[PDB]
Amino acid sequence: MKELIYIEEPKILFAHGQKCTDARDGLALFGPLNNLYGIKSGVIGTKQGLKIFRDYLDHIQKPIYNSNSITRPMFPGFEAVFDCKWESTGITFKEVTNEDIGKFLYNSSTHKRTYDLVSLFIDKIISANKNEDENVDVWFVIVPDEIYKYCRPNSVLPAETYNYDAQFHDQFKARLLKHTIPTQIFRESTLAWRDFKNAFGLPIRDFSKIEGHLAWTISTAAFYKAGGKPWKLSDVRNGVCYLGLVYKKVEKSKNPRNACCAAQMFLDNGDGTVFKGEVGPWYNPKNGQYHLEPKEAKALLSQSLQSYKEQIGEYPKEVFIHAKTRFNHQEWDAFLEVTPKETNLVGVTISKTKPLKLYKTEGDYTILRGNAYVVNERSAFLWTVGYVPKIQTALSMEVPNPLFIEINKGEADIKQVLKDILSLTKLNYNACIFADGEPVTLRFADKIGEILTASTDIKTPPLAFKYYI
Amino acid sequence: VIREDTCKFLLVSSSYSNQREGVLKELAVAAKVKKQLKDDKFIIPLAIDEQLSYDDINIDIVRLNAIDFKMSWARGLKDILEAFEKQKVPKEVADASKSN
Amino acid sequence: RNKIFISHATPDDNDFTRWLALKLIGLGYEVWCDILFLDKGVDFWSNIEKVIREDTCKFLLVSSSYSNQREGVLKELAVAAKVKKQLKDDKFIIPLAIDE
Amino acid sequence: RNKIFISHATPDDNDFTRWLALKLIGLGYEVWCDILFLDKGVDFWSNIEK
DNA sequence: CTAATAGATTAGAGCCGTCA
Ligand SMILES: [Mg+2]
Repeated sequence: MKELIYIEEPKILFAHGQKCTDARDGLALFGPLNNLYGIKSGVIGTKQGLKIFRDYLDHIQKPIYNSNSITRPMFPGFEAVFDCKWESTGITFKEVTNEDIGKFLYNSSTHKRTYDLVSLFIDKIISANKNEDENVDVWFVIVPDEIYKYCRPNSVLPAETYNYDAQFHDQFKARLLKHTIPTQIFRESTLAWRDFKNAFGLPIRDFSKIEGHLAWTISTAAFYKAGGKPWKLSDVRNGVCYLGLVYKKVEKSKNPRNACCAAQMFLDNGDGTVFKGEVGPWYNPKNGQYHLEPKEAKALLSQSLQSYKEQIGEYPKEVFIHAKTRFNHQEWDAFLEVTPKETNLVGVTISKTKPLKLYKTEGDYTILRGNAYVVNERSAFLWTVGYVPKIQTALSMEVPNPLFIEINKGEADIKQVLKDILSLTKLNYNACIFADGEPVTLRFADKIGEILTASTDIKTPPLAFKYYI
Repeated sequence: VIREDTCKFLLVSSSYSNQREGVLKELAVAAKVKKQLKDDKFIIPLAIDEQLSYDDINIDIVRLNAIDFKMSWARGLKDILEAFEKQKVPKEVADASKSN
Repeated sequence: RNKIFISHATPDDNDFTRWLALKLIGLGYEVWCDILFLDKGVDFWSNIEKVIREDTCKFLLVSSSYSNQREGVLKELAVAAKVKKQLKDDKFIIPLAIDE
Repeated sequence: RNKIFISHATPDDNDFTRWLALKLIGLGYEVWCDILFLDKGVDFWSNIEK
């Protein structure tokens, strides 16, 4: 018989120093940390897109319900939750004629038409930013479905612009990076889903029972992208820094030339939460290899340590490098040649490709969430997806898979590593969910890497997450 | 508790609470208590149901000045707080730990 | 909607109200009155509101120094005003001045 | 018997009525308006007549 | 450098379900 261990929920913090395990409940009960006054939005799109956005804004000023209030908390209105004004009166419109959109989406080349459409939108956005008086917090880009259908890299149509990714979203977000304009992209079938139907009279996407969930997600994203703090972690210890490393394939040239990006998280020391990308993309020329050369590893670790020191005033007492790969001896020797003497560097690998499933012998409900199986002093399985008794349901549909956490390098305690990994699953500001299945250090770094891989002209990019997510 | 402890009678008016036996009996008791004391502003309706027209209200509260909640709940909460401050409803220091 | 409702103050204006009800019954009309048709042991506010809202063609009010500023009379007047607005009849309410 | 009564349409004239009432109060005149002086939970027609 | 046989580890795309 093998023995399992349980790990308790980490809890998150809200206004008035009140702790809760859910973000929806804590937002409906207490409210967010900071005090915004109101969101002034800029809307660039067609006329019908503008009307759709206005209707949606008018829709979320009132309570919106789900089918079940236990499985899914309801939405009591934007001003009831966030204590700020986001209404369809502080809107500036930048019209985009439909004839231009039709004209540019026909060139029979994905790269060229994608470049033309991104140029069309960002030209108006940039011109409005540079030479106008109205102040805009977030720019809402409404996109028709015909643009979304044909602009994927593997989309079939029934040189100068070839040095870009063939994806509209990533190229759009990368080409606006040097201007630092927070923007949110909406499809036209997302805000008005009742009108778009298939050839049977029914909506293609049915949000009838999950309208409140969509309102929660959209409102939280809009609030965060406008400079609002929705919540923060409540049990982050002092002197510990979390660093996530993610690799991507640059490609789009002769050299695959792998690239690496980082994300950093630590405590502000003012009881805040510092959580920002640490990225100047570091390159490896050899194909298929996901390890840093000594120079790049030294540069990355030096930059991260200097950032922590400048923010806090002292070097960290503990550095956890979470990664999806293993480390070699050259990598870690380069890492250790710049680390200060009185600092502990632990390198942890979080893997998902490891088959193991636990079945309850009687019921039709899966294993409890915070269960873990410790193979050895340096390895353990952890269930981040599973049944949550608070909401009377699980975070998946079939039998969930656990994460295989291995202390690859250094000397640490596996139980504390599991506790920190479970705590890190409660910071997905790009969503409004009970909890994530992966630590956010390895997810936002991936998002940053996939954003600053769609262009080659980016230099000294911004680090705030609101310019990528 | 209605006769000896209550200081304000907040009623939630909707398509469900209209013509409900327990609600009507509690309203009758509250009206008797309001007559018993010198307080005309003892019962406060709060309208929340968009399907409950202002002309379809039960005879007990047709003549009362209500607080509107349909278009948004934040301004309704602000109106309730302002009314309570204007009518000097008893209260302690603010603390969100009790609700928690 | 063929019942003539009579609103008055009980029991200060019972003589005139009973006289008028008996006369209108003798002439052939259908009259609902507080002192002649209300049942014993029935929820009376609900029944009165139902009578005013569902079956009532005229609202004859008895106006005097007593019926002025009376809670029951005023509530009936409010509900009858709602019914008049819903019915688009500008002569739904008719006062009868009997006090010098 | 020293209160100025402002009658108006609602909610079409609340902007001008609020401006005028605030100006009159600032100048020292006692003003009654349902926008700013009608208590919640009261018999409002009787109060207005009174 | 190079063509096969394994094991073991990595990233990339793309589709489907969320009620009950
Ligand atoms: Mg987002």
